[PDB]
Amino acid sequence: KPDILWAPHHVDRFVVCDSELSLYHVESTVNSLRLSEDSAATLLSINSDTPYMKCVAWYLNYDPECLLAVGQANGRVVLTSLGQDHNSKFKDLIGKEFVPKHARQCNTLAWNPLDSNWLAAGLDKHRADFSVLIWDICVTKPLYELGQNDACLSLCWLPR
Amino acid sequence: MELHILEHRVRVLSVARPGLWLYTHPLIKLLFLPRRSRCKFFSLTETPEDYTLMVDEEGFKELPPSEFLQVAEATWLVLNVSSAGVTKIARSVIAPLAEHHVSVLMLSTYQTDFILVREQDLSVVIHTLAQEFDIYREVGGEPVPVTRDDSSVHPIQSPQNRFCVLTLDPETLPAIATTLIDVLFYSHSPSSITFFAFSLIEGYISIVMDAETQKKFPSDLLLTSSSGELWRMVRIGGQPLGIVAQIAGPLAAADISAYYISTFNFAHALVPEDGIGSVIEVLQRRQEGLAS
Amino acid sequence: MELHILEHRVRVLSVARPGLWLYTHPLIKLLFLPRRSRCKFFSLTETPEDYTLMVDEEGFKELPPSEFLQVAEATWLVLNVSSTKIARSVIAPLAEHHVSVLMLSTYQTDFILVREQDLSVVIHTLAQEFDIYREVGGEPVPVTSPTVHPIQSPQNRFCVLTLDPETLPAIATTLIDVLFYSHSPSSITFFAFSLIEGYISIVMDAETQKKFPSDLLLTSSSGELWRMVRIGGQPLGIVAQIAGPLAAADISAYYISTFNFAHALVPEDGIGSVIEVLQRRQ
Repeated sequence: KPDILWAPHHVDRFVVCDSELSLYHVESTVNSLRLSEDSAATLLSINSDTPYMKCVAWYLNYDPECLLAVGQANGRVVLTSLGQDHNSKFKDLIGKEFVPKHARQCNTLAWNPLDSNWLAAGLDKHRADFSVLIWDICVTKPLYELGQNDACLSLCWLPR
Repeated sequence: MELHILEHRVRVLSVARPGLWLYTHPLIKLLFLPRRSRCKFFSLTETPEDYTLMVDEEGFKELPPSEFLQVAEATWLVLNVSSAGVTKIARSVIAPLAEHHVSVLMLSTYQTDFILVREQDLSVVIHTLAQEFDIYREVGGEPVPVTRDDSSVHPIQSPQNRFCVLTLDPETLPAIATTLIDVLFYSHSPSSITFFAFSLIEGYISIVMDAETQKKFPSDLLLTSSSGELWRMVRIGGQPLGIVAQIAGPLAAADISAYYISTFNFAHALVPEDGIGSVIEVLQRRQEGLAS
Repeated sequence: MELHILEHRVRVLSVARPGLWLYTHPLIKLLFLPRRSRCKFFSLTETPEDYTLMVDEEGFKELPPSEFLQVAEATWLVLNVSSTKIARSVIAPLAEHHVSVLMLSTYQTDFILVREQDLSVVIHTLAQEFDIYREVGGEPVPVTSPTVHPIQSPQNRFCVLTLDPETLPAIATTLIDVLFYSHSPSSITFFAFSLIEGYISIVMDAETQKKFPSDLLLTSSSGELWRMVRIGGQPLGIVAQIAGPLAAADISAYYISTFNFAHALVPEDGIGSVIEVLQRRQ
């Protein structure tokens, strides 16, 4: 089912996640789609190059433009970026994909809010595979990895 | 380190080769049409000799009794073990149960590894490995612990083709059903053998098909390991019904991730294709002396 | 106006509703997999009395003739008119010389199925108003009872359809459900399937339609549905009774014949006259 997302430091930019990814801007033309009797929505970009998606998440470092992590039903995670996406001090992050050493559905993804270079992925069950993997954005090898012959259904980071 | 006795009270039966077409109405229901049947345990595999059908009691009623189908003697139960590789499970289960001989079939899967015992053995089994990992039978969201309060051959036929073990997305099976149905029972008119295995277990799919038969299906819609590593099998024979014990125990003394499958007559096995000169010769040396 | 005599020799069979699980093997083969079977003419219709199987000689070879099957002794022949002028030009002249005609419409063309031995008498009559041909080996060489079955009127709705033969599998499972699983003074079961020379025409009711995807299936662009008229009968001059005294009003018609009955659809707005058509007694 489609969800919604607010960009971590943006004040008026939300992203609609559906069969196709969409980015909107809350238009404040009250004195000058329709949101309410004080604002409407404007579109700035769109992308549908990730068919059969499962879950989405937002990057938070400060501004590699606007990164977005999506998880396919095969088990791979692909980082995608919408917007201007020009003049970035770190612009090679786009396009990578972390393949597990098997094929299973991906349930949840999350970021550690202390250092922005840790991404956590959960996958369905298998006979001889690590269920949870912690990657490193800066691929054939996860940094750490936990679990064996079990399934992860939800993740979160303790901010302590 | 825990053992769970589940409640899917399975029932085995053998479908003869010529007259499958009687049992075509029910099977299509079970495989691709979930919401029309209550049964939640189904796994079938095909061999040149015959057809083997695993199903629980709910699905049993649908199958009509013909003269093409001998069924079973006893209502097999199901066990499962969890935290531990395939070698660990085999060494700690299959041979200790062989120490005093109540035989057992093992059905594997891309998700777990099931064990199917017989009803009369539920005292002897719990009496044997009660000196081991945690044991608690599951009834409900939380299992109900079981307390022990008081209780006192032939050579290897080795087909030389390549297999591929792979899963499927349940929200995708309709897009494949037609191509899959043609394989199962429509296109059925020494160095190679034929093998198909289907298994729907509590919402998970594991199937085993030859590499040649794999080319028919689409590419990105399947689900397989990420390097393309096939397998190769070692078929053993037997009487018209254990066989798996003397296929597992001798090759239990290693670090090889065996993948077992069982039928009525045959009792299979699988190994990673990269190295076979180990498996081939180990059982040959473990045949001499052991035999006589 | 030309009049061709196509090649297929057709057999008509009718299987009972209770024991259809025996015959599910050949039917899926004939329907869904083209390359497996060698056929060009196959039509199946669902009625509460029984099922109806119209197949060819090749298709007939794939039937295990158990004691749930009935078969007529004769072998029909297919015709066409390909050059509202059907009932008053072919069917109406037919009854005079005491022949029998079954009819099987279709989304793409129409069809007539004369009998097997009545081959000399059929081209005897119609020849006056139309030159006759005969498709021989791909090249058409041009050479030369008084029992009024009372009327029913199902309250249902209906919709004609077509779908391209590429994207049949995407529907396959759902349709497999409908014909064999989801079946166990109105609301009558009706489903008709036609696979003719590589064309697919099917008739289904509105409620059932809300299951398939609303894009793939192809039909009219205003959703004009059809009502129905149904007449009973003994045989196997029966399709004529509803056809003859209907032509007088000169309205549209979608005849679908069956083993023992005779059906004929009519567009939605306009039943209030076609019902009245036979309300002039006979």
